[PDB]
Amino acid sequence: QSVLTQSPSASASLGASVKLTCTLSSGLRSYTIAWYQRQRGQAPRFLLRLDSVGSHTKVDGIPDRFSGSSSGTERYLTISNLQSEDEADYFCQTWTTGIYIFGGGTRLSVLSQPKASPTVTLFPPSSEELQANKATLVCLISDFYPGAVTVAWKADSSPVKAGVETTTPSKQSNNKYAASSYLSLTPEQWKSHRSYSCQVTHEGSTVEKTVAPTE
Amino acid sequence: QVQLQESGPGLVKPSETLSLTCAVSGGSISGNYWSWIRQSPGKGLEWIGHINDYSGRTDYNPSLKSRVTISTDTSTNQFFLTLSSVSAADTAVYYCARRDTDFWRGIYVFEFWGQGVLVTVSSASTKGPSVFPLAPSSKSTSGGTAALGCLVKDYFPEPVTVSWNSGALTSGVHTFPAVLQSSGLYSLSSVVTVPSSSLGTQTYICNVNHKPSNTKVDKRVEPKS
Repeated sequence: QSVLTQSPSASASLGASVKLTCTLSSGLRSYTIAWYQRQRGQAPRFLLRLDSVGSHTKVDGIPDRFSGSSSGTERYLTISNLQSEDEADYFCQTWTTGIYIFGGGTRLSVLSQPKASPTVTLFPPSSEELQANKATLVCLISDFYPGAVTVAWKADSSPVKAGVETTTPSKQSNNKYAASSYLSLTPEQWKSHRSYSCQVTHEGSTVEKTVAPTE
Repeated sequence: QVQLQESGPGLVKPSETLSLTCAVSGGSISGNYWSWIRQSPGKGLEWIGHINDYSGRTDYNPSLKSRVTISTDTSTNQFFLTLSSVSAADTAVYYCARRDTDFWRGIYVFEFWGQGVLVTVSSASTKGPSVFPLAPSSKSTSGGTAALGCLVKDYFPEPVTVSWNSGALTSGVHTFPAVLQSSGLYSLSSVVTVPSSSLGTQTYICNVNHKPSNTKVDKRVEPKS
C-alpha cells in the first residue's frame, strides 16, 4: 500500500506563488521523493529531490523559483513568481527496493489572461439515430479559459459514468478552449427517463444543461 | 547533456508486439541505465524496465516481465523496447529515460527523458461515418440565433471534412475536434449558429467527406416540428 497522493488539478495567475503537495503513505513517511515537470508536448524534466527533513538537490537548468520543503508525510513543491511556461503536469516519485512509485500528478494551469467561462450546448439523440437503434447525447463546450474542465452526466438525478467519451480540451483560434463529451445510451434508456443532464465544472463554477425525451 | 528521442509505430493490433526505439546522444561510453516508462490515460506513470549497458543485464517490472524485452545497439547509440501480446491496457505514452547513479538519500530518479511517443492498441480499420442531424436549438445561443449541426459518428481513420451548404456558409461554423473512442473509432460534431428567422426559409445541409473510405454524405438538417 505504498501510495503517493496528489490532487489532480490547480490553477493560479502569472506572478503568483503556488504550493503543490505530495502526501506519502504512512509506511513511506520518511522517504525521499523527486519532483518532475511535464509541459505539453515536452519531455518531462527532473526538478529536484527532497528528503524527509527538507534538504533538496538543486538541478542544473531548473529556475530558482522552484523549491521544495517537507513536513511529516507531506512533500511540497513551491513555485514562486509563476511564468506562463510553468503550466504543466507536476508529478512526484519515490523508490522502494527496486520499485518506482509515482503520484498521479497535479495539472497546474497558469492563467496569462482572464478566466473565461464555458458555453455549453447539449443536443439530444436525433430521431434518425433512434431509428438506427442507437442514441448519442452531445455536449459541446466552448470559449473557456484556462483549458481545464470536468464533465459529469446524470440520468434524471443519478450520476452516469458508463458510455461517456470526453475529449481533452483543445485551443480554439481565439486562444480559448473547446471540448466535447458524448453519452451513449440505448433508445430504451433514453425514452424511459424524465431527463438527462450534462454538468460542466470550470474553475469552481458549474453549468448544467438538461434535455428531456418528451421535447 | 543527455538527449533522448523515441520513435516507432503509433498503432499496434491487439495480441501483436509493440516495438520502440530510443536514439541517444551525450550518454556515457558505458554504464548507462537506459530505461522505459509509460503513462496510460487517466493513470499515473509506470516503470517498465531498464538495461545497464556495462553489465548488459536487464531489470523489468514484474507485472510486465513475461512480455518485455529491452536491448541496446551501442554502435548506433540506440536502445529498444518490445512488448508482446498487447491489449487495450497497453495504450499509453511511452518514454525512454536515463536513471541516475547517485542514489541520493536512498532514491533513484530519471534525470533525463525523451518527449514520449503515443502507442494506441487498435483493431480499427477504414470505416465511413454515420451522419446524424442535430436539429436547431436556441436554448444556449445568443438572442435571435439558433445552433444546428451534424454528428459525424464512428469513422476511421482521421480526417473527415465538414462543410455547410457546399461551402457557401462559413460564418458561425464550429467543427469540434474528434473524440477517439474506446472502440478505436472517431466521432466529431460540427455546429453552425444561424439566424432564428432563417430557419423557416433557408435550407441547411452539412457536406461530410471521409476521403479514407471514399464516403460522402450530404445531410439536410431540418427544424423539429
